[PDB]
Amino acid sequence: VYSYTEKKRIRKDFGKRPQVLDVPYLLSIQLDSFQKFIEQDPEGQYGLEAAFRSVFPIQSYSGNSELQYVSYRLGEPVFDVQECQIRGVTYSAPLRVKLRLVIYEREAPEGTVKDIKEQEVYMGEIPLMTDNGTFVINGTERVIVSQLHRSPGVFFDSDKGKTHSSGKVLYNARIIPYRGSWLDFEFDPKDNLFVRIDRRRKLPATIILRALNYTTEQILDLFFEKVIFEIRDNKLQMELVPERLRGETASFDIEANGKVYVEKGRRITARHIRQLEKDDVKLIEVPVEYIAGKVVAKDYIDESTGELICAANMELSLDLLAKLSQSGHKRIETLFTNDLDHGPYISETLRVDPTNDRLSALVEIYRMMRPGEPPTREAAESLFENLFFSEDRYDLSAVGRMKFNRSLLREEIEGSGILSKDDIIDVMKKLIDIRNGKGEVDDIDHLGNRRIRSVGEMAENQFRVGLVRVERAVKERLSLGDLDTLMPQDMINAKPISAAVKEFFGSSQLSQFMDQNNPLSEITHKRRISALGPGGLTRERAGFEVRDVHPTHYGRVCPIETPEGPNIGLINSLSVYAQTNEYGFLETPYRKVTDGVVTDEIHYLSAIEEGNYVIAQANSNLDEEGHFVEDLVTCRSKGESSLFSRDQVDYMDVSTQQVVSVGASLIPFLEHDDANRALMGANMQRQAVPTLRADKPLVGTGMERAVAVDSGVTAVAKRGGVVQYVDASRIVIKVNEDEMYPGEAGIDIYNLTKYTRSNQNTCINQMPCVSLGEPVERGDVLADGPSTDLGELALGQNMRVAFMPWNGYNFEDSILVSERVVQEDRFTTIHIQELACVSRDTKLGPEEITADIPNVGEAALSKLDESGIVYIGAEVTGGDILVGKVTPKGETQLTPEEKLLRAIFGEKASDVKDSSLRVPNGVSGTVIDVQVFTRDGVEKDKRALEIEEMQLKQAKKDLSEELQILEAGLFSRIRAVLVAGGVEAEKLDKLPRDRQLEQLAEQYDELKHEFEKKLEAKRRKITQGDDLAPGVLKIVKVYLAVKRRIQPGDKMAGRHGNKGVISKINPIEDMPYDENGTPVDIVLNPLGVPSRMNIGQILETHLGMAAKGIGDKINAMLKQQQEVAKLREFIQRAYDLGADVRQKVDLSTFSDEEVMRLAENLRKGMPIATPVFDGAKEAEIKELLKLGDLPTSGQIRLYDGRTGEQFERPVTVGYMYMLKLNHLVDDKMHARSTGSYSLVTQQPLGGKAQFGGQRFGEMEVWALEAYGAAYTLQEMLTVKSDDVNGRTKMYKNIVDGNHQMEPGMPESFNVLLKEIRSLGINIELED
Amino acid sequence: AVDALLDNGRRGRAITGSNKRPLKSLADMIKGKQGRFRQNLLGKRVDYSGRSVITVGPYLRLHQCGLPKKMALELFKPFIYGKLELRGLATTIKAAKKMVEREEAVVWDILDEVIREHPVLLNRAPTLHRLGIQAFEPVLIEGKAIQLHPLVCAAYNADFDGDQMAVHVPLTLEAQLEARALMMSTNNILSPANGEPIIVPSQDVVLGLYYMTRDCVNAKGEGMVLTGPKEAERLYRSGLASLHARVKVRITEYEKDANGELVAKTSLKDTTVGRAILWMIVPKGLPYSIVNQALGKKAISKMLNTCYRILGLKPTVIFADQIMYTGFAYAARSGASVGIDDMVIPEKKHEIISEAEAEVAEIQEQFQSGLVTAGERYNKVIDIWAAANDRVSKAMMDNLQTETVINRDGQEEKQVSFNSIYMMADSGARGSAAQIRQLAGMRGLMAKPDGSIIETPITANFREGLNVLQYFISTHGARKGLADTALKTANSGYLTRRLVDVAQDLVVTEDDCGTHEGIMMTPVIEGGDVKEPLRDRVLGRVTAEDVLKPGTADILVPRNTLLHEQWCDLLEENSVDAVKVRSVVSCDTDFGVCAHCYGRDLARGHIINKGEAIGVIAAQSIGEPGTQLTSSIQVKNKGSIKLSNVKSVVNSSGKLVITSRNTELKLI
Amino acid sequence: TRVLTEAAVAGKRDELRGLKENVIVGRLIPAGTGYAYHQDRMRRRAAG
Repeated sequence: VYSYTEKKRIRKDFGKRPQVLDVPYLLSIQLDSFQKFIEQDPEGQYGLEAAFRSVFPIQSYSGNSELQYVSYRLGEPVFDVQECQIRGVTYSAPLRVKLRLVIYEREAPEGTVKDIKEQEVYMGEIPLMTDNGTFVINGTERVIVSQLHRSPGVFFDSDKGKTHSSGKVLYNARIIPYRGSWLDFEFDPKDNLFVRIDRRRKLPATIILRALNYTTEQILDLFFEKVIFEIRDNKLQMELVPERLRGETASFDIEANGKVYVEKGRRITARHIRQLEKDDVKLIEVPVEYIAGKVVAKDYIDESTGELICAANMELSLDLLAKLSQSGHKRIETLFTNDLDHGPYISETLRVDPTNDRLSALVEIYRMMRPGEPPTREAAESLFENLFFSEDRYDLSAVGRMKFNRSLLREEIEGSGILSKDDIIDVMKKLIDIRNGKGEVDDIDHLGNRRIRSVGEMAENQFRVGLVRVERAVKERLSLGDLDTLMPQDMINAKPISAAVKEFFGSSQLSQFMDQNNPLSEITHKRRISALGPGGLTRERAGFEVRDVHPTHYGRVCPIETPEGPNIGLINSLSVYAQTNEYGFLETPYRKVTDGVVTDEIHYLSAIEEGNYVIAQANSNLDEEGHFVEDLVTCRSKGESSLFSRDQVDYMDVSTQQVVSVGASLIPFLEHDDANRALMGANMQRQAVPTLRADKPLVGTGMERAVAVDSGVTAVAKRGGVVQYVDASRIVIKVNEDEMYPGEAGIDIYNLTKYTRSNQNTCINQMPCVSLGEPVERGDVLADGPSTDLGELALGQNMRVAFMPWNGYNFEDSILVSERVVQEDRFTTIHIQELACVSRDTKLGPEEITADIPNVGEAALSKLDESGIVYIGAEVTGGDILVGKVTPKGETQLTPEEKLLRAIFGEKASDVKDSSLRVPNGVSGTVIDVQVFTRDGVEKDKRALEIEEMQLKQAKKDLSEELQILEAGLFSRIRAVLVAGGVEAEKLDKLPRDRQLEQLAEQYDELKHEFEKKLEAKRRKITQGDDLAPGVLKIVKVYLAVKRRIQPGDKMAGRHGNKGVISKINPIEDMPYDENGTPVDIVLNPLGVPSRMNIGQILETHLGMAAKGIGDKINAMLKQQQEVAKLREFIQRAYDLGADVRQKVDLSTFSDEEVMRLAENLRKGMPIATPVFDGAKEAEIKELLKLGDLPTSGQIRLYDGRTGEQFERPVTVGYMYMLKLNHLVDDKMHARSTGSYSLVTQQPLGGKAQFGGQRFGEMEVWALEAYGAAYTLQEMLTVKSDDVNGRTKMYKNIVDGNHQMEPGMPESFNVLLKEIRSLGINIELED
Repeated sequence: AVDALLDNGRRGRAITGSNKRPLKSLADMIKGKQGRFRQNLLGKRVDYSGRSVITVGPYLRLHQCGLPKKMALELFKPFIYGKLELRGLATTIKAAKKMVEREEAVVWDILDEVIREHPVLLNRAPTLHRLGIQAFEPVLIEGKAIQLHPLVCAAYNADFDGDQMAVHVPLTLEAQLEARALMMSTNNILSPANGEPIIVPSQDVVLGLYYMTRDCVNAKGEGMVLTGPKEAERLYRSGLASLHARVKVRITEYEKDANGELVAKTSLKDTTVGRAILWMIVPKGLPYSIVNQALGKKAISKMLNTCYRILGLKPTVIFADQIMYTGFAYAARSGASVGIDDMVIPEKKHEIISEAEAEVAEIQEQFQSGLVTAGERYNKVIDIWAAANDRVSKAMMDNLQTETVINRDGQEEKQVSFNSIYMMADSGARGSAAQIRQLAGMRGLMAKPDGSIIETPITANFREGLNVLQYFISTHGARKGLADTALKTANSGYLTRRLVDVAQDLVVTEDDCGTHEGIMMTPVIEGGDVKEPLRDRVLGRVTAEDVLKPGTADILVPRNTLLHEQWCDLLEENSVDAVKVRSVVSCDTDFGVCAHCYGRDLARGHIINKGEAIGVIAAQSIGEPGTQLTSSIQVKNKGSIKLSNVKSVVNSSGKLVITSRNTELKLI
Repeated sequence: TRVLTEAAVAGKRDELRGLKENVIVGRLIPAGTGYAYHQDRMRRRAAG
C-alpha cells in the first residue's frame, strides 16, 4: 500500500465509503476515442479502418483502375515533445497508407494484369495525440473540446400550444441523419401530413408518392383499411369492427342480441368496446343515416343500369347509395378514416399536389427548389435515386438503424445505411399515431437523441472533408489516364490533407491554445463538453433553453465549471468517472446490486438505459456488505429521487465522485457551501496563478494527487530504480534490471522544461523533487511543475486568516494582507515574454541584424556584440535595443549634397538605416535566452556558431550516459572472460580496455557508433531546423523575464468562492496577535458569510487550523528531540482520527525512519483526503482541534494589532487556502494619455494593447450630453484631440499656461462645405 | 469626375488604373459612423487622463481621490514646464525634460504646484449613467492604483472586480470649477431620479455603528453618568467601560428653531456609551433623538437625509465624512464577527421534515388510493412543504431572536440575539430573512429548467448537505441570473440610444409661461392600499391653480408655488387627495418648458434653469433602470364600502347586487 | 447621403440652434455655460 512517495507523505484518508470504483484513464475520451480512430483492425473498427473501407474499393467510370484498400502505417514522431514545443513543428506521424492499385481488362470478365500494390505511400501527416491528451502542433499544446449534437436516428418533439397560439397543440417529428440528409415532418391539428426536405418549404406527403406514381387507391389502402359494408334485402347492416370504433360518438343504437351495449347518447370509450367483445356479437343494425357519408374505394357506378356519374373516392348519400341499394349490391369496399384518433390526413394531402402524374409532380418539387428556372424530368429522376439510395451520399451506421429501430420499438440495432421504405413509412404512420393520442413525443434533453462526437470521431469527419477534396484529383486521373500512368502520389496529394486534419487540429472553433497556468485547467480543457459544435448549437438563437440543465444528466455531467458571460451552459465540463461509448454516447459506472448484495460487477449506461432502470443513491447508510442498514434507500426510476426499497434496487450509485468533476472535487465540503460561490469557485480555479512556492492544500480531497500526477506538468517514470544523475535540467535514472529492458539495457533520461514561456506568458519549470541517492517506484514521480508540489495540486498558499471588519480595509471585497507575503515573495509570478525579430532580405536591401548602428555612440553596441545581438544575462526596460535590424531607406531620403558622397564613400552606407527591434515604452525585461533562427543554407557568424556549438555539447553530455553504463557492465564481464583465457585480473586493471571477446568488443563499438550518429542527428536539428517562414528565414526571438509581485490592488481569492482585492497591505506590525503572539496573515470580511453563504469555507478553516494544530504539537516536541515513539503516539491518534471508519494506519513497514521523517513533514501541516457529501463532521473536527492546542469553537482571543485590547467575543480564526486569479495590476493599468496615435490617421492604437488611454465609448457620450456643460465635451472631442492643428495650437499654448481659445470647425468640416460647394449648394455664413 | 470624388456616385464605383480598386470616396469621408469619425466610435482617445485599476483607501476625505506618482508625472508635464519657465526655476524646457529624465526632486515640488488644488474628474467605461461621472481632489499616493472614497463606489456601481477608471483632467479654468461645482461628489448627494441621498452607508460602516448604538443585557458600567461625550471617548477607547452600558448623559442638544440659530436645550438620556460617542459625530443642529436608535441601513439612510432638509448640506457632508471614519473605526472595535455556535439547527427542523416525510408518504398513498390526482397532489406537495418550511421558519427565526440570554440583575435575561448573522438581519445590511432561510434552513421550492415549479423543495440545507440532483434544480436558478445580466446591459445602451434620438434638443427656455393648465396627480389606489401615493408624484412640482381644501373656497396652496419638502408634508396633512399640478406637456412655452411646469427635482432641489437641457437628462434617467427591467373579495382591514359608479339594487332577503362591470369598491 | 438630399435641396437654414449641432462645430451651445454666451451671440445675429 505504501509507496516510496507514501513513505514521504501519505494522504490521510478520511475513508467513509469503501473503495470500489478505481480511477481509470480519465482521458480515454481523448486517447481511446482516438484509439477507435487510429488502430489496426481487420474487424472494421469505426474509425480509419471503417472509413477507408466505406469508400475503397474506389472504382470510376470507363477507366477501371480501381484503387482499393489494404491497411495503413505511421511514420516516426518527427521530434520529441520538447522540440515540437521549442521549435513549434506539428507533433505528427506521416500517414503511410497501404493501397492496392489494380488495372482490369476491357471486354473480358475483368482480369487483373498489374496488381501494383504501393504500400505505405504518402497521404499527408496526421497530428498524433501525446499520451496525456494534448496536441503539440505549433509551439505550445492546444486542445479541442469534444462536442454534443443531436444523435443519428429518429426523434419526436411536440411544440404544445406553440404551433397555433389558439389552442391547437401539435406533435411533429424529424428523422435525424448521420451522413446524409434530414427528413422534416410537418404535423398539425389542421389534419395534414406534410413532408419537407431538411429545412425546406411545405410539401404534401403525396408530392413524391405521385412522384413514383401511386394513384389515390394505391395510397389509401396501404395507410387506411377497408370496412366491408353489407346491404342485403334492402337494409343497412354493419359488420362491427370495435377497434375501428376508437374515438367515435355513439349517435345511433349499437345493439347486439337486442341487448344495447353501446347506447345512443354516451359515446364509445373503451369498456363498451369490450362489452361487444364480452359475448363476441359483431352485427349491428345501423340506420340508413350512419352509412350515408362515407367514401367508396373501388369504382362503384351503376353496374345494374349502365351510367358513369361519379369517379372513385366519392361520397355516398340518400341519392347515390339509394341507387347502389335498389340496383342490388351487397359487398361495397369503402375506406376508413375518423375524427378523434385516426384522422383523414393523407386524404387531406392528396389534392395538395394538384397532379395525377410523376412528370408535373417533379416539376412541382423542382418549383419548390428554386423559382424562375426550368424543371427537366430527366434531371429530377436521376437526382432522387442517387440521394437517399446512393450509398456515398446517405448513411446511418450502427447508430442510424439502431436508435432508428429502438424508437420504433423494433429489435435490430443493425441494418443498412441507405434508407429502407418499409421502415420509413412505418414512421409516417406512427407519425399520425402520435398526432392522435396513441403514441407520444420525446424530449431533446434525453441523451438518446444526443451524440457526442469525440475529438477523434469529429476528426474522421473533418478528415473526410480532406479525402473527397483530393478525391476529385483521383477519379479524374482515372478518367484522364489510360492504363498505367496514374500511380499513388500522382493522384493523391499532401496539401489537401494538411488543409483538412490540421484544419481540425489547429483551426477548429473548439480547437484553441490550452490555458496553461493551472494543470487542472489543462485537464478540464481536455475533458470537456461543448454544446456549441459542428452541426450543433449556437447562442444568438437560444435565449436560455440550451443553457438550463436537465436531471437525466445526473451522474455524467457537471454544470459547476463554466464561465460567466454568454458562455454559461455552453462550455460545460464533464464528470471524472465517465467513459467513452462507441456510438458517441457515454457509459457510466453503476454497481450491480444482485437483489441484496452490491456486487462489484460494474455495468455501463447512458441516459437511454438510465431511463429504464432504477438506481440506488450512494449517500445512503449501508451496513458492512452492502445490505442497507435501513429498510430504505432513495433510488431513482428515471431520475426520480424518491422513497424506494432495499430490494427494488437494480443498480446503486458507485462512488462519491461518479458525478463530481475534478474542479468541484478540489473544493471540499460541498454538501455545505452555497452553489453560487461554487460556480464562481470552480470558475476561478481555471485561473490559479503559477506562483514560485506552490504550497499544497492543508485540507484536500485526494484529487490533488489526481491532477498534479495526471497532468503533463510532471515527469513520471515508466520504470523504477536508483536515481543516477539528478540535476536540475536532467533526471538520469539507473533503472532496476527486473524492469530494465533486456534489449540494449536502458536508463531513463528526462530533460525538464527550464523557466520557459507558457501560453499565458507565465514561467513554467519542472522542478526536481527527487534528490540524488534514492530509487523510485514504477509509475511514480520524479518532477513537479508550477501550481504543483511533490505530486500534489498546489494552486496557491494557505496561512493564518482572521475574520473581522478592520477599519474599512475589508470594504465590500477588500482583503487585508500582511506585508510578510511581499517581504518573502513566496507569492511572486514570473512573466517571460517572447519578442520575435523580423528581418531577412527585402528586395531593396538584404537585411542583416544591424552589426552596426549609425549616428549614435558605441553604447548601443557595448551591450550587443559584433553581431548586434544582446548578450545573454542583461536586463532591459523603457526603450532599450534588444537586437538590431537593418532596413532599406531610399533615394528619396537622400539630398544632392549626399549624392556626391555616395559616389565617393559607397552604396551601402546611407542606403540602409537602423530600424532595429525596439522595446516600447512601459516594458521591462531580463534577457535569459536569445533564440536566433538561421536561414536554412546561409547561417550567421561566430555568435550563432557559439550557440549551435552550445547545444552541440548539450547533446554530447547526454549522449554519454547511454554509453557509460554498458561499458561498465561489459567491462566487469571482460574482467572475467580473459581470466579463462589466461588469468589477467590485476593485469587488466593495469592494461587498456581493448584487451565473447569478439562479441563484446563489438557491442562497445555499436554504442559508440550510436553515440556519434546521434550527435550528428541532434546537430542536424540544431543547424538546419531554424527555417521558419518563407522569405523571413531569420527570426530572432528574445525572452524577457519580469517578476510581478503582490501589491495594493491585486485580486486575491479562495477556492471556496470568496473573492477579494487588497486595499492596503499593512506591515506585520498591525497584526492582531493571540495569547501567544502569532501575527495573523490575512484579514477577511465576516459580513459576507451569511449572505454569500460560504459555510464549508469556514469549516475547512478549522480543520486547516487542526492540520496545523497537530503540527504545533509535533514541532515543539520535535525541537526538544524526543523519541520516535512519543510523536508516534500523536500520529496514531492522528491516524485513527477518532473512532469512526478508517485511514489505513502505519506500522506495516518500519515506522522509525518513515514517520519520524513523516514528522519532519507534518510539523508544518497535514494533507487530508476528504469526501464531499459526508465529510468531516463537527465532533470530528473538534476531536482534532482538541488533539492539538485548540478550543472547541476555534474562536481564539486576539488583541488589536494597533492597540492591544482584545476583540470582544473572540474572533473566529484559522488557516484558509488561497487562490489568486491571474488578474494583475500590470495587465490593466494603461497609464498612457498620449504617446502616439496611428500613422495614416488619428486612429487609436489597440484597445487592450499598449499605449492605452480611455477608449471613448458612446455610452460615455450620452452621459456627457446629460451634464449641462457642453464646453468640456465640446473641446474634448473637437478642439481637443480632434483638431490635428488645434491641439498643437493648444500644446504651444498651455506650455505657457493660459486657457483662452476660439470656436472649432474641425477643418474636415470645412471640406464638407467644400464638397457641396463643388455640387452647387454653396453654404455660407452671412453676417 | 464629380461622382468619382463623392461616392463614385451611385453608378457603380469604377475601378482605378488597371487595378481591383474603386476610385477614392470622400463619402467614405462624410458617412462612416455617426456621420464623421471624431463623433464616431473610436474618435480621439483622451489625453491628460489615465485608465488605471482601482483600490479602496478607507482614509480618503469625501472630497478627494488618490492618484499614483508615476501617473502624475506623465500626465502633467506640460503644466510642469509651463510652471518651470513662467517662474523660471529650470534652465530650458529641454533641460526641464532632462530633470524629469533624472527624476530630480525639484520638479516633483513643481508637481505639487500643479496638483494640490487642481481637481480632477473621474469616469469608468461600463458607466451608462451621469452619476458615474464625478470629481474629487487629487492626493499624491505612491503606487499604481487610483484610490477612492469607499462609499462612492456604489454610485458608479463599481465593486472590486476589475473597474479600470479613466480619470480625466480639467485643463481649462471653466472645467476645473465645473468639477468642483456640479460634478463635485459632495454636491450630487441626491439622485436626479428621486430626492433621496444617492449614497446609503454600505454595510461594514453600519455594523460598526450597529455595534455603536447597541443594547446588550450584560453591560459594564450599566448605570453611571457623564456630562460629556468626550470623556465617553475616554471610557471605551481606553477600555474601562463597554460601548453598550446604559449611561445617563446630559446631551445639551441644539435645534435651529430660530431664524438660523441653534436653540440651547438641555436634556439627559438613558443612552448607551456608543451613542454618546455618536454625538461627538452628530453636529449640534441635528438632535439626539434620531441618533438614539439602533441604526440600520435604512435608518442611517433617512438619517443623513434629515440632516440635509433641516440643518443643511455642509453639516451633512462633513458629517457623513465623520461617519465613514468612525463607521469603519468601531467596525474594528467591534470584535464579534462570525460564529459557528450561532448557526444551530433546531431539532424542530428535523422533526417537521419527519412529518414532511410521513405526510406526503400518506398523500402518495392517497394516490395509490385515487383520492387526490397527480396534479392535485402536485400542488398538494407544494402545499404542505410550504407550511412545513414556514413552521421551521417559525423556529429558526425565534431561535435567532431571543436565544442570547446573559445574566443581569437575576440569573438570566434576554436581549436581541448577539448572533452576528442576526446583526446583519437587524441592521439589514446584507443579511435578509430569505438568505438566512437559505443557509440555516430549507431553501424552499425552486424553478425548473422549464420556468415552472418543481413540487419538491431542496430537502435539507446548504449549510449541511444535499446532493447533485438537488443541485441541478438550483443550477437552473443560478445560471438564470447570469444570462440576465449578460443581455440586459447591451440593450440598455441601445434603448437610451433611441431615447436620446428623441429628446436631445429639448431645453428649458422660460420660467413662467402664462397658463393655469396642468394635469391631475392621483394616488393609484389599486388592488389593496395605494401602489403609488399622491406626495411622491407631486414632489418637485407646482400646483396648477389655487387649490382648495375639502373646505370649499379655502385655498391651501396658491397657483404658482413650488412644492418642496415642507409643502409636500403640507399636502399630506390636509385631507386633499387629488391635486391638479402643472404638467410639462401642458406647458404654454413652445420649443421648451417653463421652470414651473418642470419644477426643481434633480441632483439639485432648486428651480430648473434656462439653459438646462432637460431633453438629454430625461433620456438617460428613464434608460438608467433599463439594465434592471426584466374566489371572493375579503379585505383584512377595517373600513366601509363606498360603492362608486354603479346601480346596486336590493332583492329578496334584503341583500344587494351589482348590475354593471364598472365597479370600484372603496374602503372609506 | 439621405440627409445630403434631405436638406441640401431645401437649403434649410438651421442657425445652429441645437446641442448636437453645436458640438460637431465645437462651439458653446446656447444653453448652460454657453447660455449668456450665445445670449450675446443671438441678439448679435439678425439683430442689433
